[PDB]
Amino acid sequence: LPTYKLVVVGDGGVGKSALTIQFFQKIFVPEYDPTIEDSYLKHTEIDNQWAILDVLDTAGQEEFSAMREQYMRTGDGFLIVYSVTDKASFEHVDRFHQLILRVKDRESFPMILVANKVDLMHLRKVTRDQGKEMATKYNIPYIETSAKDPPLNVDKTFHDLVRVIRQQ
Ligand SMILES: Nc1nc2c(ncn2[C@@H]2O[C@H](COP(=O)(O)OP(=O)(O)NP(=O)(O)O)[C@@H](O)[C@H]2O)c(=O)[nH]1
Ligand SMILES: [Mg+2]
Repeated sequence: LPTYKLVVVGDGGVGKSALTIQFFQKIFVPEYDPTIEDSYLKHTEIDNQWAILDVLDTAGQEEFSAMREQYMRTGDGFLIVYSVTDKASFEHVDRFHQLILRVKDRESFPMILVANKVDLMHLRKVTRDQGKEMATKYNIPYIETSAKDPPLNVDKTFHDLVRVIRQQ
């Protein structure tokens, strides 16, 4: 019974924990801020095939973390998340991409570029074409999400990484 180790990375504040908790626990809690990384594990059915999804919500803190390096090293696919209301997080997407391809020592590896917080329409600084242009440049899928209820593409984001892994 296959296990897909997934890693969520991206700048501080982009929604990594929000997206993750929305996926597993089906909730949005504005006040929830975990300082340290959490992992999560659930059976899940993607296109009629069950899998265990084993997901790390990375915490981007400066200190060394044993768990985090394990997941980075053994991970099957990454979600690279930025926030559409934080232009810096989008500029810093290159850091993450580059980081993932070194740890893995590969030319490509299963990733999705995740443009989050698209409910905050009046604060949107990164446009849809900008994000798609950048997806294209790395040749990886682009998806827009919102962890907030009712969420958008949160389930699809996770299943789509699995899909990417599977059909690779
Ligand atoms: N409206 C809206 N708020 C969101 C969305 N995703 C996250 N937020 C909010 O934005 C803030 C930062 O969320 P958080 O999930 O902790 O970000 P993070 O990526 O885990 N940052 P860190 O690296 O510090 O853990 C929180 O207030 C959270 O409620 C979203 O899609 N829409
Ligand atoms: Mg977090």
